[PDB]
Amino acid sequence: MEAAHSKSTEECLAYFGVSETTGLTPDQVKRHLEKYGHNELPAEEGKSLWELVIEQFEDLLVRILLLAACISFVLAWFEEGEETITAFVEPFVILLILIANAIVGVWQERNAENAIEALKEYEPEMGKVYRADRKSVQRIKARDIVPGDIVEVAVGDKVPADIRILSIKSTTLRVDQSILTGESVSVIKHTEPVPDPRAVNQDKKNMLFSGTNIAAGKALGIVATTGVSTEIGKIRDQMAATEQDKTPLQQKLDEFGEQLSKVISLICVAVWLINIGHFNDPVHGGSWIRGAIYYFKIAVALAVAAIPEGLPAVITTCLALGTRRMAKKNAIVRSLPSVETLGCTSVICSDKTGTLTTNQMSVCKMFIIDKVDGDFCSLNEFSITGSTYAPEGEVLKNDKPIRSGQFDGLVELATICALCNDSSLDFNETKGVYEKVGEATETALTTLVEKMNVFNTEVRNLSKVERANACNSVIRQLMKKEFTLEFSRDRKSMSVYCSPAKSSRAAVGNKMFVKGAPEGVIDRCNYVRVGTTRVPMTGPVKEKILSVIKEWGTGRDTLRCLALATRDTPPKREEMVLDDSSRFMEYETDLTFVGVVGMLDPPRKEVMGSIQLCRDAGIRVIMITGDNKGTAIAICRRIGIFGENEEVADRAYTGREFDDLPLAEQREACRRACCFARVEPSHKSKIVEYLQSYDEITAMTGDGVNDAPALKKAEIGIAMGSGTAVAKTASEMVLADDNFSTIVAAVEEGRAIYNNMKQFIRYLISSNVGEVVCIFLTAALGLPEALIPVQLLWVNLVTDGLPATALGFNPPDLDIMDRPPRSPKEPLISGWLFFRYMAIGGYVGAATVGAAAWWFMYAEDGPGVTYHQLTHFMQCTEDHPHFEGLDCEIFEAPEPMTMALSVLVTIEMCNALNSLSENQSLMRMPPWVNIWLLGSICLSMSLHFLILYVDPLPMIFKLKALDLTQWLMVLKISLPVIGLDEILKFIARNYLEG
Amino acid sequence: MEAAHSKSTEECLAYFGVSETTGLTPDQVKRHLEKYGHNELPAEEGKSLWELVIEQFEDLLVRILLLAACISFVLAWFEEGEETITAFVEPFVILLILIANAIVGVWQERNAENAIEALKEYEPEMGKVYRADRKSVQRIKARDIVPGDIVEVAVGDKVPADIRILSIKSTTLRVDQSILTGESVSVIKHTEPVPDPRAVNQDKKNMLFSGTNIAAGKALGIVATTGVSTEIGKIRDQMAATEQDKTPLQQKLDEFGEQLSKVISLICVAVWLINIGHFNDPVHGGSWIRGAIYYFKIAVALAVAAIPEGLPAVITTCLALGTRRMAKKNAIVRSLPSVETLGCTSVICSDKTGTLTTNQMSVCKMFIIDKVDGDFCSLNEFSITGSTYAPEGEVLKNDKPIRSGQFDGLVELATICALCNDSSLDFNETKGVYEKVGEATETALTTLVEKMNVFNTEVRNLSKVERANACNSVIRQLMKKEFTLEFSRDRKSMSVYCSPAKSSRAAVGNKMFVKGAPEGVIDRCNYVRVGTTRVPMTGPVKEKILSVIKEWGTGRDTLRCLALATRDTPPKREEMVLDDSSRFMEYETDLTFVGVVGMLDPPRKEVMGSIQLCRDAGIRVIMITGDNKGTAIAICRRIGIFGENEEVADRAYTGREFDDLPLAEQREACRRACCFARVEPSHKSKIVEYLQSYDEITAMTGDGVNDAPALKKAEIGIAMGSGTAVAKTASEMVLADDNFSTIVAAVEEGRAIYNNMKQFIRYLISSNVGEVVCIFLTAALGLPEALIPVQLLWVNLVTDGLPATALGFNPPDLDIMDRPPRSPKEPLISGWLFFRYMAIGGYVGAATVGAAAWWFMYAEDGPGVTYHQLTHFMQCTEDHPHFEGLDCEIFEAPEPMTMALSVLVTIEMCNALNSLSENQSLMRMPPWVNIWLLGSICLSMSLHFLILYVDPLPMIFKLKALDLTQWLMVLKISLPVIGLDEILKFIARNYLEG
Ligand SMILES: C/C=C(/C)C(=O)O[C@H]1C(C)=C2[C@H]([C@@H]1OC(=O)CCCCCCC)[C@@](C)(OC(C)=O)C[C@H](OC(=O)CCC)[C@@]1(O)[C@H]2OC(=O)[C@@]1(C)O
Ligand code: NA
Ligand code: NA
Repeated sequence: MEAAHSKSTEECLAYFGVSETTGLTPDQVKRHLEKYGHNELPAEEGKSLWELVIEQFEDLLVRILLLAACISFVLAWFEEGEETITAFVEPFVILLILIANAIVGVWQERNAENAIEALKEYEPEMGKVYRADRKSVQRIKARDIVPGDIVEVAVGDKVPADIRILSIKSTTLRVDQSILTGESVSVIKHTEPVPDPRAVNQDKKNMLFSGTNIAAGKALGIVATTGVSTEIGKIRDQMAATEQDKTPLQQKLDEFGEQLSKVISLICVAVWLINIGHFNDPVHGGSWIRGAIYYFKIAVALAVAAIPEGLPAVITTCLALGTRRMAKKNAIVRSLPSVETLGCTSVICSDKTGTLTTNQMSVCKMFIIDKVDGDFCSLNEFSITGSTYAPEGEVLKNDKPIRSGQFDGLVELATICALCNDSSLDFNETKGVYEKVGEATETALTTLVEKMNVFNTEVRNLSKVERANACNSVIRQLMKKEFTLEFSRDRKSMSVYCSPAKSSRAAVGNKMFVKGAPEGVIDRCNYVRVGTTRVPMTGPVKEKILSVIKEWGTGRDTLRCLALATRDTPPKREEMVLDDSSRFMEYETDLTFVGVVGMLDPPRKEVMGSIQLCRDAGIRVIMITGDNKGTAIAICRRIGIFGENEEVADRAYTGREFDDLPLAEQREACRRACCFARVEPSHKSKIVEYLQSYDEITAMTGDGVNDAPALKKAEIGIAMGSGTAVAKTASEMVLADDNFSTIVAAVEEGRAIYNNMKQFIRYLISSNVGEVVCIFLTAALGLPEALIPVQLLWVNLVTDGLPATALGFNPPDLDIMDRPPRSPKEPLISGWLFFRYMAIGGYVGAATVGAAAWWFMYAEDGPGVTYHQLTHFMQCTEDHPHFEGLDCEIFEAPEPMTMALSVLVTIEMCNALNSLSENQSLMRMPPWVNIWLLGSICLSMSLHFLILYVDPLPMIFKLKALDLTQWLMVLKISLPVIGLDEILKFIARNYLEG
Repeated sequence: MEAAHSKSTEECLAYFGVSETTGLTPDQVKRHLEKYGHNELPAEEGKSLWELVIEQFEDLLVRILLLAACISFVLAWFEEGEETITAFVEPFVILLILIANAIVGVWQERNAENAIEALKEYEPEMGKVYRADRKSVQRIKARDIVPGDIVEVAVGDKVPADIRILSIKSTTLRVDQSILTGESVSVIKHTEPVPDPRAVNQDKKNMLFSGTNIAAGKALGIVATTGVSTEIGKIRDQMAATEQDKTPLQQKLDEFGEQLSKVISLICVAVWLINIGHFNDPVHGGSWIRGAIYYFKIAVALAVAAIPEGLPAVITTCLALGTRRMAKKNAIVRSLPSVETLGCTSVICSDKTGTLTTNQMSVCKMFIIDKVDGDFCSLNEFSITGSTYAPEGEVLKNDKPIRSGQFDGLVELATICALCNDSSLDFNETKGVYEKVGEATETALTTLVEKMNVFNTEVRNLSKVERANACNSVIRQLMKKEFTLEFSRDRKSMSVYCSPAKSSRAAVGNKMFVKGAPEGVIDRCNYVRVGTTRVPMTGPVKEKILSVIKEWGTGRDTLRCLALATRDTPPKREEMVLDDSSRFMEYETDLTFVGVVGMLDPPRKEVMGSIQLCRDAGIRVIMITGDNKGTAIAICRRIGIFGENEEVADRAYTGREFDDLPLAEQREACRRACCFARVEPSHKSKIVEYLQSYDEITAMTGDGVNDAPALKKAEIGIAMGSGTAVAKTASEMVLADDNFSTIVAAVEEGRAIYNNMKQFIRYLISSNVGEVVCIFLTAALGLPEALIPVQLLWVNLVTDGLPATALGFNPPDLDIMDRPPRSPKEPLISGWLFFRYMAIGGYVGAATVGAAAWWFMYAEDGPGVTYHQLTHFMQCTEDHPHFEGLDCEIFEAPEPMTMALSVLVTIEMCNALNSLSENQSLMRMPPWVNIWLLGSICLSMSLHFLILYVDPLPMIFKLKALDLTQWLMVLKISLPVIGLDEILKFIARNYLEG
């Protein structure tokens, strides 16, 4: 029965066939349970440890490696030798990386929590009901509650299900519906029906929502819905149905894997089509087992050479480092992969109150009627200084200070602001400043009465904590506040019934003081106050009042206006029913206009600037506010979202206006709108959706469970640090300071990380290309392996990792935020950069193969065999091409490989420098521009020497220290790489600009 | 130059290019030093204190514990609690045991001395040489002496190197070569060359051996060898090259370690393969840190439960106790681990003189020629009573006493025995008995003349100290002993030149009296004496003499015979050269046979019995003697080594015969031989080696540096208490009384200790098996730890140690020496005993786990939770299986553990009783059969109560006094163990005999 709020208390009892005095019977309980299920959100679908592990081996590259590890293992086994001390090293290392891979994977799922599961923190363990099988109340598990049974709740209780209040046992009922919104401002409940079947939760004043808390009172009601059918349960289903896409990098990265896999296989067929000549060899001869071992040996090298093994860790380190960096600027990134997507932010949807504004309310203007005489009319406009809640400030007219007391209208004006208020002030000893207690808007009125001091009370004798509520307390003595008629979006106002203090047994004297939005409050005024006198509300004088209000609210002041009135002759107290909030407007009729107060919620001191940065960056900014359309636009013009005089007819919308548009026009409006006012519960989500239909990376702010869906959907859901635990867990980012400007600063930081990431990424994949060329060359020529798996792996994990990482600290371009948002489709490598790394690739391949093939032929301390047909053979079965002599395993010499390895290392330290900038030569962009990089290289070189001298190592990697002559040869083959790219860059700069 | 003895005095000077009058020059000294090195044995290779400590941590079990200590330490650290008062107890205790371990280890190396180092006590600090750089003699450090330089030595000097004597400055030169042999009987040196290049040291009468002492004289010689090249240095190299094997127990014990280690790891994988089900648990939930702590916690318990921590101390205590016990029977065991190997003695090689015999010589027969007439011939055989050196005794013919004086031949016979003698008698006031002075054989002759009294001298008027040498002194007046021609194995005889007393300036009258082995002495006799007359030696009469000698030496008398003769017309005194011992035989030519004396070296009064015990024990006995082959066999038949009439052709060998056999036949001969006569210097070693090639545990006796090698090699080298310091240090055992029977008695004692050791060893390892079953069970079921490290350790150190030790006093089987030597390979546990302890193991495991798991479920004062799925969980993260209630740490209750501990203690006190006998039921073998054991149990129980009540203790061990009901439960689960084994024994007795 989800329409309960609109049904009468009798109709809900009738619908479920239950008695308010006995509760459900055990038969109803069983039937209702089987029909509606248990009262709880579905349990997250289990993922076993083993199921998880298995997933950690789903990736295309981890499979290629896994396989290669198997071939490697088999090879290390089915062999012929005794140097087993380093036989299973290769397979183990490979395998270990996969293990490390899986460990991390598993470790992430253990310590990760999803927003959907955070919802269950709002469902209590127990609840209290009345079931026929007993007289007294029996508390049972909340999970066993069902639609239809009578439940009981009291202060401190966490509401167990969505309940239709049957009757309030206590004098009143106050509920804290903070988990939905964030405003712990408790709300009053009633039992009278809410007529509109489509009322939003905020107006279901006769409903209790599962997950909410009772602030005060005690009530009995009937359960309307449970489980996923409650308001919170529907929020859980919206989130559970939200499909979360991978970041642009993850998508480019996954495509690189597919392709990398598709290419590897293709090179194997290539290595085959080049040896098709073996079909022309004699049936007898050679070793069909050694050939197979050869081919299988290079697959392992191919596989290990094409995979940038250390890329996942470098990316991870950069991200973690950047994250700690963003937290320093008050931006708490929860999702590591979010830093990228953040840099691409295309549109930023921000709530106004507390994010664009400080939320520190203050009254700066207020006017009363000066005099009315026929068609003539004068008002008495004032000003107030002091933007804090502190009573420190003063009133002024024509900019000159006056005494509010000298004006009667201001005394009543101030009487209303004090009596018609549920908040106060409190001086905090610690902070040493006046803190507010209650509503920001209400405290502002409190702060106002203290600055006015209409009774010239001696407050300069009291301390800080004593003069806080001084002038108020004085006013609280002239009238006894009988009771108060709460505020309701329905009539948009609130009032307080008051009886004179020094009185007894009188039948006259009562007064009603009303406060609320100007339109309605003024429409119900039939009189206007002028000092102590009163006169019929005249059409013209009403326009005067309305015109000034329009001025303050729609002009540059962007003030929130409140109308203040008093019902001089309130209805007889007996003639009023304090239970039907529906009769409140009626009670607030025949009012007297006293005055108007305009308050300000000042824009953050940085928002003007940041909004501007966003325009410079091509990032759209959309404000979502509860202000009426008019003041909303005025605030946008003020902070710079809109230009002071530009047209915004179709760039700003209120919830209502938005709904009146058809699904096609709503979409259209979202691409152009920059101001959404008075938005419905289901709008943030629709807006993010429509924005995403134009491929825009959207950032959205919010809190409470209501915003969880939208936060989950947007690419960068953003939460306030002072927001609810659920909003946070549903967001990619948290704002420790709640400041809109933090978002901007983080998008920039995000642009800076990516640029650098794009560089270490291109640096590493680039080296894998070169590595596969060397393995392909050495196979297409039939030469002895220049490099082996263990060697490549050290380079891709250690040697090239340090530089790769250091590259993550490349200084940021100065035009960073002066360019539009990067396109998600933007590939990392393509075009001239594609051809460039192709060249570099072939260079490295050639350089590392020759470097080793050199030692064999032209080296001094080497088996000088100039063109000795290394190709022709490596069978030694003939030994004819070498008459006298007894040595063939010199091919397995470590020297030639050490020459190849050393070359790769040197070229890569060179290419690291070729990566400080995509196009700027090392002439304009100096190598020392990144000190970390230089330092990383020194460390990588020292590490290289490490494996070359510390005995266990050289034998494990199959290396041998080079002669000062051999090194010298390495530099002759390596260093030139810098020139090659310098030329290639020169070409991209002077012949590719247009 | 090690061939020096065979070279002339001129050739040695020539070989080294040195002059006898000037010595080496400083140039020769430097060259000779650099060529030959310094004159000293290499210094023992240093073992630093730190290097030692490190070795104390090489053992497999001390490493397992060391590791476990680390896990324990880490765990006690990375924890969550505040009961730190007993947090680091566990790790510290473990560590402490290792420390205690290392301390002992170090302490043993500090107070242990090796035989090789004892050799250096024989090298003097200084020596005296003549070097060209000086006229007078300069004494320098012995270490600086070298081959080639002229050295000088005088009475009291300890010979510094092996020196070839150049010339004897004193009238004669006497050297005490006792350190080589033991017979301090100084030997005479000469300078004439010894022709045989392979002469054994005993015949190098022109050599001085480094480490020997000059008894008399002064000589000059040239150094032949130094350092490890001297006779003593070669003995040092033989010993340094001897590889000493570990005892059979040490080998079984080390194998148990490997296996114990291999099993521990295997049970860890077992504890893992049983929890493979955790891969099917949800990714979220439980504590991955608590799981790890669990697994690591049981490894510590596994490690501590598998190791019999107190076994090394119990073994050590039993051995020390047994040792003090063996010393009471005159057996001084130096090596503790030797008591075992001694019990396994398979073959016992014993020297005859002083070990099988008393070495108290006495003449009991002697004959002269009665008359010779043509082919007719009669001898005059006699007998002598008195087996002491005491002059107390009498001569007799045909068993009737006569007067030696009435027979002239007996007067000369007696003249020879007195004059041709270098020994005497001395009556010891203290002992009150006649002590010998010199050679045992010679004193016997002295004692003989006193009993004969051929001159009827009045000796019954003199006291004890006065009649000792009475009859001799009388004979010493009839002849003036000019000089004496010493004995040499070469001619095997000795003589003395004598001139009449009452004479002056006569050219006739001189006489030579010869003494020696019969063959040669008789062969050089051309005449025979008959009273005072003489007649040509006739072939037949010579056979008469020879036949009787054969009879006395090869018959049951086993007498050592000496032939006595006089050269009636000795050569002119001027015609003799007293310097060339080579001309001595010639001087002793043309002799006159006077008579023969047969002396006895009586077998120890216990050897007959002990030899018999050895046959009953399957222990072979081999006699090593200097007697000729014949008398040697006769002595063996007499003491029972050989049967009176059995064949021994290939069971007895002389050194010579042995060498003539090829390496294959020598080996063969050693497995069958029981008599080695006239053995070479290198035979004891070869014999031990050949014996060990048949896997026999050999015991060998001996002394002097010559026997050190062999003593070191045999499994049980045995030294005489009256032996040299070096022989002792090279031996496993010392005989305070020199008695062969001590060896036997100690082998038996050795068999008794092992049987008992085998019992306490099986008792303790048995309990470790059961301890690992309980830890394994409790892990395979996931139950709460029934027992913890600290608890097990007290049991394996204190509780079970007392009983283990008491078991070392188990009465010995009566058939102890009625069975063959135990096989070294004999494993301690295997077969039905293996299965038996397996059962007992599973019993203890089950009993101690249930005992604790009981308290949890069926106990009255316990959290009765009958099948409460203790397995299902111990996470309390759910707390669902237990609705109402707030207590989960009741699992950490001490009660269940105290129940487990108490059970273990009781079962073990029961199993102690199951260990008095491997197969005899407690019905036939009563518990009180070992009073010490019963008493140990009472003490162990009292100690158990100790930790259960004296407050600091119960909290340290996590225990709590049991209710009279809980104890009662312990007895229900423990006591039955006695029945289980009783049944198991019953099965081994009635269904396993065959
Ligand atoms: C000490 C504690 C434990 C638990 C241990 O594993 O000892 C084994 C072991 C190493 C041996 C075994 C133990 O073997 C087992 O208990 C079999 C495996 C099942 C246990 C699994 C528990 C859930 C001994 C203890 O026991 C039984 C009962 O069978 C007997 C014997 O030990 C001896 O003879 C002692 C040598 C001085 C050895 O087989 C021995 O290995 C050898 O090489 C020997 C020859 O030594
Ligand atoms: Na999101
Ligand atoms: Na020995």
